[PDB]
Amino acid sequence: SHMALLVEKTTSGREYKVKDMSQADFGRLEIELAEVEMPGLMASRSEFGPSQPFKGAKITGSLHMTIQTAVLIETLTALGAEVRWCSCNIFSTQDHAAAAIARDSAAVFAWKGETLQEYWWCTERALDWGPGGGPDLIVDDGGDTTLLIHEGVKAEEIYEKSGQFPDPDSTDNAEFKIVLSIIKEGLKTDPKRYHKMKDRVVGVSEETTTGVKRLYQMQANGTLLFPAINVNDSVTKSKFDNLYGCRHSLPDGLMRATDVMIAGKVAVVAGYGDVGKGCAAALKQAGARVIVTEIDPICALQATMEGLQVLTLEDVVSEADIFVTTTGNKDIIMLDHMKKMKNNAIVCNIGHFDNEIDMLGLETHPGVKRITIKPQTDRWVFPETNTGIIILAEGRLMNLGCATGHPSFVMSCSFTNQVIAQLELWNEKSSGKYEKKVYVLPKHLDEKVAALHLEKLGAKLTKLSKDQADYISVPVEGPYKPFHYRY
Amino acid sequence: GSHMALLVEKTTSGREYKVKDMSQADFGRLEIELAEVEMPGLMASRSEFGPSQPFKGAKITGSLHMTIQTAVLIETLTALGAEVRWCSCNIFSTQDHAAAAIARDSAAVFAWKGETLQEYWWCTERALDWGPGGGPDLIVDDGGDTTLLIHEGVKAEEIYEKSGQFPDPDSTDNAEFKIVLSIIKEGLKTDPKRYHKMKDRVVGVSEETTTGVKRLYQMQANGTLLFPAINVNDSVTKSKFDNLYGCRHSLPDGLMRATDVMIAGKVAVVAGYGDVGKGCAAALKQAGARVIVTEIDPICALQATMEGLQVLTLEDVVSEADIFVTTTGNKDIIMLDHMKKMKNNAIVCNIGHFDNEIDMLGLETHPGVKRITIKPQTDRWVFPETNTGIIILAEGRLMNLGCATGHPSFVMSCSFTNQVIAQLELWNEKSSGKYEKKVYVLPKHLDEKVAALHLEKLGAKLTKLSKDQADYISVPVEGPYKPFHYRY
Amino acid sequence: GSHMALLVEKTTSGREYKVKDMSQADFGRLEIELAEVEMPGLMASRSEFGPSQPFKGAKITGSLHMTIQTAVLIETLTALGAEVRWCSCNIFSTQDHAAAAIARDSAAVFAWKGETLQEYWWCTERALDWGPGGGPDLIVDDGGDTTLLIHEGVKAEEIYEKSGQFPDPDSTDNAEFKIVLSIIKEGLKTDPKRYHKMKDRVVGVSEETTTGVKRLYQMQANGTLLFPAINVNDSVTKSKFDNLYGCRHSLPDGLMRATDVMIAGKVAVVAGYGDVGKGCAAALKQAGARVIVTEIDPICALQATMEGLQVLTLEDVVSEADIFVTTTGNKDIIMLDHMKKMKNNAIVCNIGHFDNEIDMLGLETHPGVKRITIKPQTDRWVFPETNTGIIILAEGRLMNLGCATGHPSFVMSCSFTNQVIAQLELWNEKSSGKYEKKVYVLPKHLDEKVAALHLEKLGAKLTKLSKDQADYISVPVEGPYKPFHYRY
Amino acid sequence: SHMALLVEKTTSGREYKVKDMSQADFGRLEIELAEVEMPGLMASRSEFGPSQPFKGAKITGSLHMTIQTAVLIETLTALGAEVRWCSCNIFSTQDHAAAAIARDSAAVFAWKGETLQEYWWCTERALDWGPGGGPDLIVDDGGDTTLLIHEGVKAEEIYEKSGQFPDPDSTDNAEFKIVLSIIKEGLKTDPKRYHKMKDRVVGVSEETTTGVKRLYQMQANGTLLFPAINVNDSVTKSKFDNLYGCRHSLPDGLMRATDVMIAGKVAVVAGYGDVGKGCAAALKQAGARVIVTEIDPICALQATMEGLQVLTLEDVVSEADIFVTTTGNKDIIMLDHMKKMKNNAIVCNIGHFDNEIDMLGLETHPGVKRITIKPQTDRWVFPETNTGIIILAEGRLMNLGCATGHPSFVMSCSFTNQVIAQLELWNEKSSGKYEKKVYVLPKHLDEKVAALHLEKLGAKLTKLSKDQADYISVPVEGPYKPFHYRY
Ligand SMILES: NC(=O)c1ccc[n+]([C@@H]2O[C@H](COP(=O)([O-])OP(=O)(O)OC[C@H]3O[C@@H](n4cnc5c(N)ncnc54)[C@H](O)[C@@H]3O)[C@@H](O)[C@H]2O)c1
Ligand SMILES: NC(=O)c1ccc[n+]([C@@H]2O[C@H](COP(=O)([O-])OP(=O)(O)OC[C@H]3O[C@@H](n4cnc5c(N)ncnc54)[C@H](O)[C@@H]3O)[C@@H](O)[C@H]2O)c1
Ligand code: NA
Ligand code: NA
Ligand code: NA
Ligand code: NA
Repeated sequence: SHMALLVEKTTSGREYKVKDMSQADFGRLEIELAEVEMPGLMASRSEFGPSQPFKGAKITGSLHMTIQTAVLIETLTALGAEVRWCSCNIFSTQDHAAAAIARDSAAVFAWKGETLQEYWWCTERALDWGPGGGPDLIVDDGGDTTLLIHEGVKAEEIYEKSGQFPDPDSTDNAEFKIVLSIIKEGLKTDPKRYHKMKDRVVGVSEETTTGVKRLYQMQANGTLLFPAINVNDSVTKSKFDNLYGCRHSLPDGLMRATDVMIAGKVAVVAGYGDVGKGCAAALKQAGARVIVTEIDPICALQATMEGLQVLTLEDVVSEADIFVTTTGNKDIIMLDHMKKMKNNAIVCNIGHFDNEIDMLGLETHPGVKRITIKPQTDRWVFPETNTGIIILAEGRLMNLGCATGHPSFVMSCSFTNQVIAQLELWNEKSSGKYEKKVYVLPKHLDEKVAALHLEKLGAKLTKLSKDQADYISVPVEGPYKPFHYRY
Repeated sequence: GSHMALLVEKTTSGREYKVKDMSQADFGRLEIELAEVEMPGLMASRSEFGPSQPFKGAKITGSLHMTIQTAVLIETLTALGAEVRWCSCNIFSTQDHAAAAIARDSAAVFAWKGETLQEYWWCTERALDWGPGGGPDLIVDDGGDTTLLIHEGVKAEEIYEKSGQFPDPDSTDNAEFKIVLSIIKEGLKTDPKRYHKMKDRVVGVSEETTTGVKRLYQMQANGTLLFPAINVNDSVTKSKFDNLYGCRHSLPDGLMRATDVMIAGKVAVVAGYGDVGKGCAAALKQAGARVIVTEIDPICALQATMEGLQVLTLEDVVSEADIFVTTTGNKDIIMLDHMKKMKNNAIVCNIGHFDNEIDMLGLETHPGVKRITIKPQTDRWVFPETNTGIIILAEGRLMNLGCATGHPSFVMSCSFTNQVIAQLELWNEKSSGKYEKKVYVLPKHLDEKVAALHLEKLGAKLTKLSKDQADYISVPVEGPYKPFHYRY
Repeated sequence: GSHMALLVEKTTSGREYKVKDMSQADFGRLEIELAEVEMPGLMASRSEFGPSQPFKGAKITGSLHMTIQTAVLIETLTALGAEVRWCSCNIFSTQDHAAAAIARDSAAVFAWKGETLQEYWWCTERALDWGPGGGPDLIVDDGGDTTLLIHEGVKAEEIYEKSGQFPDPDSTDNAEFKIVLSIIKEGLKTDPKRYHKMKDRVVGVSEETTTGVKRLYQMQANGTLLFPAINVNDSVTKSKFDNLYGCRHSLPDGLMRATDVMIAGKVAVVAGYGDVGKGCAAALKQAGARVIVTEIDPICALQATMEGLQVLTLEDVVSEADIFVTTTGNKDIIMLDHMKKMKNNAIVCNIGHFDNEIDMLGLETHPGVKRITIKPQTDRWVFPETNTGIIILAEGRLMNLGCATGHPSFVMSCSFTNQVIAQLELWNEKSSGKYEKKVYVLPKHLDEKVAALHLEKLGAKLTKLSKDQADYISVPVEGPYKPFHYRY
Repeated sequence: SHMALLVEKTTSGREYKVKDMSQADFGRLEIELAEVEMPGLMASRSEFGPSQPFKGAKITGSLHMTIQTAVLIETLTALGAEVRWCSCNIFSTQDHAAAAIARDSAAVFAWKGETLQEYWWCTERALDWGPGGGPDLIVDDGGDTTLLIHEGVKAEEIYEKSGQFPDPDSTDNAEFKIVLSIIKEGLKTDPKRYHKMKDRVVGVSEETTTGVKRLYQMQANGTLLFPAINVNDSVTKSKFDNLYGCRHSLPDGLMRATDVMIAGKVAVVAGYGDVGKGCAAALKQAGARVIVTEIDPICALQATMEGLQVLTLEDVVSEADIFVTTTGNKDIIMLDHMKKMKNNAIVCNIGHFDNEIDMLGLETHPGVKRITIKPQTDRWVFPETNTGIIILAEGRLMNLGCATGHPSFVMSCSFTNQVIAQLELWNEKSSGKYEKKVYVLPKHLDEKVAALHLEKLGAKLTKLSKDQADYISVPVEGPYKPFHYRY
């Protein structure tokens, strides 16, 4: 890397670190377009702008630094917030979005193609509100910022007693060694950094399935330090972004990274949850023959109902042309599988982290060679066979890494939920309404998010008469469905 | 009694029935034997539970539509030891050959295709009336009419106990409810504590469908619900399969049998976009129609638009569309005023509930209108103003069951394995604590079991989590695999 | 003659017929009246050409399947002045109510659902035999059996003229051809120059389907074709609509009526991927089956793969698949050897041609096999080796027409407006030059007219080229719009 | 432009002009991938390599200078040809493909973002075989090289008699003024350039519908100077490339250029021929509600059968979000239409030239303003309304201009037909088999193209028995369909 890990500042004194500030004008042009595609965000600015509900608030966000996220940030700032941000993936930043935000609106520490050390430095920077303290609020995607704070508190409690430091030797996970080393270094400067932080944090709102999994784990073990709102599981997030967003951005990533024809191919989708449903839909609708793997018999049965074959990976590894992992689990596509794939099979992950595909096993395979075709398209050649596979985005989120992730309209659904969650936490900061638990937004607000997006599309809703509303036992104004309704 | 009185017949062994034609039993058996192969969950239930006879001594009254699929369910209950009496929950949904085979071989059945409402309610009363040994212990219901009769019967019996007063159909202007009050009145002459006994003995009801479950929550909210209920509809393996994929199959089947109309190239309106509407819209669009959805729920409307469907109000499209399908579970969707604007030979049907999604009452009384029956369950109503018609299917009642055969066996095996599980759970807790006078759903592990029992038939090969992987996603190797509030 | 002799009946006015049940005429009329609305091309043909009576004096024999759709075609021919006699070209395809309404109201008809082959050929002979005034002038054929009878009849008459020898069914081992030779033999006793007269007078034949057109080219190549032929199948508005979208409709309809099987979740094999196979595969995949295609043509195979369908040989999939559909127009696609490998209750059907895509002969003679009829046109053949069955639809004959109602009216209006146009063209050139003893297709401007006549019904609004735009793409404003070899 | 219109030369003396030669290594990496996706081309190299059928031949091609075309060029050269090339569109060149070819294989005059003067200069250069003469063979796409030769001959015949030059004032078409001026300049150096050329040209093979239209016009008016093979109308070209290729590359162009969500939108496809069918399929399968316009009642009826609404443009102009022209005709989307479109409606052309969309009217609208978002995405703002539209690739082919055009696999079908057509013309150069008319390849070769692509996809063909072949009256080895079969 040529990056020097020293913050820069705007003329006004606001910190940042981005690839290229000269891209700000281009960022602004695309943000202007995105705004039109994001009516829920823009409506939120109109509704809440006058009252400046986030005046005086300090918000840290660790969410992919895209054009979409720029619109979200500029909604928080339109509402009065001061904001610091980082990306939650080393390849997901759109550098022009980051530049525009750094120039005009918020402190940003993000660039496309970070190293893992840089990633974690940016995370620290986004949390670093200086001696006065902060953040008041956190917007998280995947849970890494939340993780750092919780791990930090734990380390601080040990250090305070015995003077023991985290030891990277205690983990075999190369990235978690980084984390432990950063926590150690922080103890050596301020051994109560995270204590002070957690005592000020009003809450976190979490974007994605994997992050929410991490939250429920912390709830269950009594370690969660502050309230959390699960944004993922709003209906208007999970059943839109995860599904329709990947239906858009999976083929976009494939096409940009490889230009491969999807029609006529065999594609394997590991998992058939919301993401796998959307990926399988895209591949099928592009003319691929899609094979699904699953552990959940209900999801497997759904896939069969949709005309998809359900097999185990071992039955199709030498046949398939394209492999997509969507599971949120580890150890889906191992080195042993990769070695059996046809020459130039495309292997990618749209789920989580770097461990759905066995990138560790690949990189450490004796005699393997990596040929970079272009950024985020790598061909790995095996010495036994002298054939190769194509790995996208080093096994990290392929849609954001190889293309631009989901489009604005669907991200407006997700991010209107984020605004609503942040407003709820902040408005209730002094009320005691929320405990140190995980909450979801109520149905009437989930419905409001949908309703805010109808006019853009020309969708005309019918109004119940009072008689009709009574007949199905709902209010005229909703909510319209029972608590456990699945849509 | 009356020349035209409805009277039960009896098999050689004395078991009561009333069906269209007992000579259709052999045909019924032939199609049941095919259905069994298509219903692995039910057959697996027979293999697993048959030897232990878990329903020994239990009496079950059911009202699931008297189809070939229901026949396999009935014969699973009897394989498990139950004694069964049955009726259909719709006047047009019985498959007469299914009813005959069951009547001959397995259970008392009071059902035929083309009942009147008077006949319908008589059949329901008969399915309930077990004679001096009492019963039922268990109820399987679809839409809640059996449950309603019991609750209304208790109320009438209370009044009778206090004052000796009988119900009086003159007290209501609801044509159907007049029939119900009449049934109860005449029933007090034979056994004025029928329903009180029943509600001391009934263990619970398991309810098939969305509208029936609405009715159960209304009774729970008002404190009138008399016994526990399991909401089978809201198992994932019911709602997300039957309501969705079932209708995807049976909607076009009903249209094609009733009318033979080409769906391709048409404009079709689907009112509602819940599970049934989603499946109907899918079928229509799959077949080459251009589908327009109406909705009241902004989430469902946004879903439709994501799927490439136009969302409008009915008024916007009523003069243009060729096919109209109501899926709402609500009233007053397609009114006479709408019908008067429709083109010649627009097809109008209901796959949701009852007879009131389409304004059949308003149609009946429209001045100068003429109903011309094309064939059973296809009727062309001619508007005098224009000398044009609309084609109403199944008199505005469930078109899939009324004009075709309803859902296919495989998906009904999913629904009905949930029914068997529900029945077993209610009975196995007959003397327990676990179920109060409230509505319950089956637990996720059993929902997953239902799906798992259907995979082999389709050749679907499931992956097994390693222990390490199961821990990584915080689930047990054996499931359940998803959080409580997962939506699939 | 024989106790069981087939004898014609006569209407009050003396017109001959033989149908299942004349009492079904009113029902037939009701459904014809609905079909008319769905068949704008035919109704427009009546409006345009009715007053000029272009078929005055013409006698037309037809064999298009005797459906409600065909009824609208017949009544278009009669509206234009023709006298008509008709039979069905399949033993299972007649809709008896359609046949009765036509027999009552419009034309001599010899057709019922469930004919024997002996009855089939008798009906064909009757549709041809006009009595002393002679006829037909024109033939409408589907599959070529009527055309074949005439050609075989001429040959027999030649032999008879030369030597007085009659055909002898002993001369052939082909069971069906024995029947044909018998018909001709007995026909020489009544009119030994029937077919010679016919082939001096017949103006031409218009042929509906791919296999019939194959037969016509074989006769043209060998120099035996006796009169002009118009290949209606290969109008774009026939092949690319009926064969494709028609089957997309009528394949699933046949499956659902015959078996009620859930298509979703199954594996379905479609043998062939021409127009019919494309439409069948589309329906199956639309319905949620996983479709595997077999093909001999690499172009068609590549098309299937582009559409996300697996292409394999039958042998690769015979033990796994749930549904098999032959679409080829070829012989010996699904042999007994294949059938013996199929799973219990695999469904096996033919939508292509004749009775020889599936090896029904081999099935019949398989040692120990047992045919169990479930209901008409659904038969379960039980293999003794495994005590498992296969479900054969319509005895291996066209399953869509045999198990359901064939294509719907709208798409048949496209096909049948081409038939009317073909008939008009042959007749209007009755004394001309234009048509020799060869196969012709209709010109593109008429193909376009057929489509144009169907747009209004669907609300499709066509753009008009400016003069400048028409010149830019080198077409006339009024069309034709595409080059001769355009494939659509 | 910063381009200097002077040829460069390789070390070996071969001429070229490309954007950036340093991109050759990257070009080569992607060509290596494409080869695997192009089995028909690679099989052609294996079959015909030994015999070197194009040894001694000089081939000019004017076909989009993509990675796909690079594989085609390198098949011609593997077979012995010496090659000169240009792109047939100002935005379709992939600069890394051009560089690799310029370095390794053939003279290339092509770059992404040419001006029209540069485009025509490159065309001249690709035809310029120096004093020895050439080309022997032409590969054309859209007919511009063919046009230049025919117009040139005509001008030469006039000039030879009266000394009259072409006069650009005789056309109001800005681009045809360029052409006439280049012909005039050429008369002033060699007044028999095109005569000599045409007397040596063995034939042309033409890629696309519009080009074939131009050929049939020249046939019909007796002006066609040499044999032509219509490659477009091979079944394995028209019903694959035009259909499935656009089903891939239309959404790719939209997504790269705009990142707009297609799902939930209304999209208008003008035309429903092969290209419009493929575009409508893509849009529908992505979740857009597609409205088709058509002049051909058969095509309109097909669209209705597929569940698409057929209307005139005027009925939907203010509703639709995305407009795609596929017609090969002019004056589809006029200025008057554009002025009625909603803010940020996307307008693009995947058919031909620059006149499906009224780019002239737009550019000359008083007070209009153009804002370039990024190359090939332009927002035009109207003064009456102060709202804008988004024009892709300046109204030129959007798939090639905004993305990378069709993928390799389908282009292997098209380009195997091109190889076969060139081999036919060249092998028959001295035989008199071909007249000055337009031919199509025979069915057995069309079938061979398909068959060459089956193994890649795992498609297993059934073999007819002799009895079966007889039954349907075809040979065991084909061809399998009648002459007029439409597939
Ligand atoms: N890249 C993006 O833009 C994007 C969008 C949304 C969510 N996500 C991420 O995608 C992942 C999936 O999210 P989701 O909402 O679909 O979750 P989900 O829980 O709905 O679906 C995951 C599915 O994977 C299955 N599965 C688990 N282990 C498996 C294994 N070993 N083999 C096969 N199947 C297995 C599960 O049964 C489940 O159905 C999460 O990591 C989430 O954070 C990414
Ligand atoms: N960009 C690409 O990669 C690509 C791929 C193949 C072909 N092409 C080009 O695409 C264009 C279309 O090719 P095609 O093969 O589909 O041609 P086609 O002739 O099959 O289809 C064009 C259609 O446009 C219709 N049409 C003509 N004028 C119209 C008007 N005013 N309004 C509406 N419809 C109108 C015609 O009726 C016709 O059906 C041609 O210019 C061709 O060269 C481009
Ligand atoms: Na994006
Ligand atoms: Na059914
Ligand atoms: Na029909
Ligand atoms: Na490309």
